[PDB]
Amino acid sequence: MTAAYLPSILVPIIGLIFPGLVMAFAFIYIEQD
Amino acid sequence: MISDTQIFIALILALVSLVLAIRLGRALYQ
Amino acid sequence: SHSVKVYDTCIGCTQCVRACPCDVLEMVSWDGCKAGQIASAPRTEDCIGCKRCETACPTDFLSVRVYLGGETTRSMGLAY
Amino acid sequence: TLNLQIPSPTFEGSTGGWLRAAEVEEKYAITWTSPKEQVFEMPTGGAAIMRQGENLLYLARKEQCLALATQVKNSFKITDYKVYRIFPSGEVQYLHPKDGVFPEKVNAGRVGVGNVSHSIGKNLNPAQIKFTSKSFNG
Amino acid sequence: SQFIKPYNDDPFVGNLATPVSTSSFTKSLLSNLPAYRAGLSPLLRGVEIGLTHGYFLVGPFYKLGPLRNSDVALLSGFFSALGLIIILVACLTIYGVVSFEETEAKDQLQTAKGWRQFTSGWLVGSVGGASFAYILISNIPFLQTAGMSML
Amino acid sequence: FGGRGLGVTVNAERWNGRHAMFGIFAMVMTSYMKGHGLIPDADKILDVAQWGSLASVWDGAGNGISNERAIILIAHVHVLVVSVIAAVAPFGFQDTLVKEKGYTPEAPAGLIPPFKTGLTPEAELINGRLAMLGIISIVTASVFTGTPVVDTINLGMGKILY
Ligand code: CLA
Ligand code: CLA
Ligand code: CLA
Ligand code: CLA
Ligand SMILES: CC1=CCCC(C)(C)[C@H]1/C=C/C(C)=C/C=C/C(C)=C/C=C/C=C(C)/C=C/C=C(C)/C=C/C1=C(C)CCCC1(C)C
Ligand SMILES: CC1=CCCC(C)(C)[C@H]1/C=C/C(C)=C/C=C/C(C)=C/C=C/C=C(C)/C=C/C=C(C)/C=C/C1=C(C)CCCC1(C)C
Ligand SMILES: CC1=CCCC(C)(C)[C@H]1/C=C/C(C)=C/C=C/C(C)=C/C=C/C=C(C)/C=C/C=C(C)/C=C/C1=C(C)CCCC1(C)C
Ligand code: SF4
Ligand code: SF4
Repeated sequence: MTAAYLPSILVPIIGLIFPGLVMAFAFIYIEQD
Repeated sequence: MISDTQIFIALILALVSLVLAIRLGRALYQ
Repeated sequence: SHSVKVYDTCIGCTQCVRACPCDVLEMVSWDGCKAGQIASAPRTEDCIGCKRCETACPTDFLSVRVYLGGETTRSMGLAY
Repeated sequence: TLNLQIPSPTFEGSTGGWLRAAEVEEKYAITWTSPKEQVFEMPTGGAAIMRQGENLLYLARKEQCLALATQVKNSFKITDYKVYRIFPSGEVQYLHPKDGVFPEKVNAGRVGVGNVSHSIGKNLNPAQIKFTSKSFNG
Repeated sequence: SQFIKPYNDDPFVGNLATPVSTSSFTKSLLSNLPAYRAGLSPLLRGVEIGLTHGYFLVGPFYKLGPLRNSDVALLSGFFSALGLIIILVACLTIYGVVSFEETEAKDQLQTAKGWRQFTSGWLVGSVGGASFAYILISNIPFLQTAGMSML
Repeated sequence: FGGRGLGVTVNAERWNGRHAMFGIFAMVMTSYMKGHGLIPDADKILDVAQWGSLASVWDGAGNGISNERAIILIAHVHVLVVSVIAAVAPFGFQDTLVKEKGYTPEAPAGLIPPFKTGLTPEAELINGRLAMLGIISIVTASVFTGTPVVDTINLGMGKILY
């Protein structure tokens, strides 16, 4: 696989960092007055 | 086969599409 | 808060007011029926929406009507 | 007015009582007078014994107070009960009976709220009142 | 001789005064916990709570993780505990952001500045306790085998 | 967002400039050590039987992350832990990452801040903008030629590193 480092870089990012920030910012948005 | 530069070009186009999608979402949100 | 309406088919039997657990309805003077009284809803901010008044109403299709709307602490029956 | 110094019925306590929203959002009070000391069922679960004379009780919801009022009305023939709303700021709002006369009895000065001058089958269809702030009643 | 009484001499509040809830031992233990102990800044409450919880967080990750049968089991367990600590710190941060309005008061836990201090203390204590647990298990063979080294 | 110092603010530009100066330093020092062979077992392939399935990269030979890449990533993990602790628990004197809602924004420096030499915020901002522009230029020179970034840095510095 050409650029085989990209799955190992992006899958942890997309699966843990993206949903964590999305849930945190959505929580902040929906709970703020 | 596909090279690293081609994947980088696709990533740049996807980032441009991300900026355009963010702009469309902001326009729809008024 | 829920919206409670009383239509002029009311016969003034006072059953809906007696069935109300939250003291939302009361009987006021009127000339449209033989009983001389009609139901009214001045206190719909305390209405939980239980529709016991609608169950109590004896007129063919109901004279008192509850329309569920925006939910508040009182209307949700929350003791917390 | 609500006399805060009215003694309470003798209760051993329960887990069903009022939560933090009673001291933070709003609380309800019910007073009544009994001719004798007698056991009643609490609307929150459990038995309490009310004293002879005046009784003051605190609840979280208006419906709990009115359920207790209905219970003492149909089981002890007590109709002099009064229900108030109390805020954390200390303002007391009298609730029931609002004009002193029970709502099932007609009293002068009451005005009709929410009365519609036609039958329910004469309400409008939504298509007249779409994109318009006209009510469905007419 | 009744052992169960109404809470705070209020029979109509939703609580009961019990030996489990309101005895002298329970009151002393609760009043001596860092979350309730008087004379503490929120930062030091955070430091003590974080030290305790971050110290005990190392153990399950080291002993039961997917790398537990490898030579880097303790390093992986400490790193996983640190990631859990960072996640919980983010939880504290968003809780403090959404729960409190910006006030001058900063000596109570339920204020914005006080909760930010508590979160900072909890992070620093959690890292310190996790590192201390890592040091102790790294340097004591008794902790590496959880007591089978005596047999 | 914008009321806390995030987005297009002078604080965020200053923070990214600081991180970009550190990035220029880290790339130069990485190039120096990688040319000089100071990475032990730089071509060693990490084994799944020791480090787990996270070491899998799925390339054509070895199917494991190299030890050198792991060392570079762990060196970055150290300063990420430092970053997290400084972001949540800063020093009392230190400049903070996120600012309070009622904060006073630093004035934009325009084309160029006043020429205050030394350990002044103006010099910090000037080299921070310079380092961000240099990172942009190094990335563009690396991807338009096929030269590796360490080799591009060594060529632009005239083979001083190695
Ligand atoms: C909707 C289309 C789609 C889907 C379902 C996937 C699915 C996947 N991609 Mg992929 N990808 C796509 C489009 C897509 N791709 C496009 C267009 C590109 C070119 C830029 C790539 C480039 C790409 C790379 C380089 C890598 C993946 C990888 C992966 C895998 C892990 C997820 C990840 O890290 O994402 C990462 C994906 C991106 C960073 C690109 C964003 C994807 C597109 C542009 C956005 C589409 C969003 C959608 C339309 C709207 C959703 C709204 C809502 C439901 C959230 C997964 C199988 C990884 C892999 O191989 O793991 C095995 C990996 O390394 N993708
Ligand atoms: C697509 C998303 C995704 C990804 C990429 C992973 C990835 C992983 N999981 Mg997993 N998991 C997921 C979804 C995901 N999981 C879900 C949805 C569940 C619920 C069913 C689980 C439940 C689960 C369990 C129960 C376990 C894993 C474990 C693991 C690790 C494999 C073992 C190993 O070698 O790590 C070794 C471990 C490490 C190197 C520690 C990594 C610590 C990270 C890098 C710290 C980062 C913290 C945080 C993200 C920082 C940002 C905060 C921000 C989001 C707010 C690996 C990192 C195992 C593990 O080892 O975890 C301890 C494990 O026990 N996962
Ligand atoms: C509840 C059911 C259950 C249990 C007990 C386990 C147990 C385990 N799983 Mg598993 N798992 C489960 C469900 C469960 N799994 C499910 C539903 C999924 C998704 C399908 C997974 C997916 C999964 C993956 C992918 C992996 C595991 C792994 C593990 C191991 C380590 C997990 C770890 O690091 O924990 C960390 C635990 C803690 C940080 C804390 C534990 C809780 C503490 C002990 C509670 C203490 C309470 C205390 C008594 C209160 C006292 C208060 C006061 C009085 C002082 C362990 C054997 C990993 C492994 O190696 O497999 C064997 C791994 O890689 N699990
Ligand atoms: C162009 C280089 C440069 C300059 C001029 C400054 C200048 C400054 N930084 Mg800074 N900084 C830099 C790079 C630089 N930094 C880098 C690369 C980082 C990331 C590691 C940081 C991280 C950083 C933080 C986290 C903080 C500062 C802060 C400050 C300010 C207070 C002084 C201080 O504590 O120094 C701190 C300096 C460093 C941490 C490293 C810089 C070391 C320099 C480059 C050494 C140069 C000495 C050299 C021989 C020239 C001597 C000149 C002679 C006249 C004395 C000051 C305006 C503080 C601030 O703004 O508070 C309000 C603060 O909290 N800096
Ligand atoms: C669902 C709904 C939500 C709201 C909006 C909506 C429109 C109504 C709709 C959204 C819809 C759809 C349209 C959303 C789908 C959206 C987009 C397409 C998501 C794509 C993301 C691409 C990632 C971030 C980037 C890779 C680029 C990185 C930064 C590059 C590196 C680069 C490479 C290596 C080469 C070197 C240079 C650099 C720059 C370094
Ligand atoms: C057992 C008993 C029987 C049954 C009943 C029971 C009551 C439930 C039970 C009790 C049970 C449970 C509740 C046991 C209670 C348990 C807890 C988990 C004990 C935690 C101890 C933490 C100590 C060691 C460390 C502080 C770290 C030191 C200071 C730091 C050094 C660090 C500092 C920052 C400075 C820098 C250096 C470094 C290394 C980074
Ligand atoms: C943190 C670390 C700890 C301790 C040690 C330490 C050393 C003190 C410190 C490291 C620190 C920091 C201070 C080190 C970081 C330092 C400095 C800021 C490095 C700046 C590099 C900028 C160069 C590459 C580029 C210029 C761009 C060129 C291509 C072009 C411009 C042209 C092109 C065609 C494009 C158009 C514009 C024009 C102008 C026409
Ligand atoms: S729905 Fe229930 S609370 Fe509302 S008016 Fe009818 S009986 Fe009373
Ligand atoms: S129950 Fe029906 S008919 Fe009787 S008073 Fe109420 S609205 Fe009128």
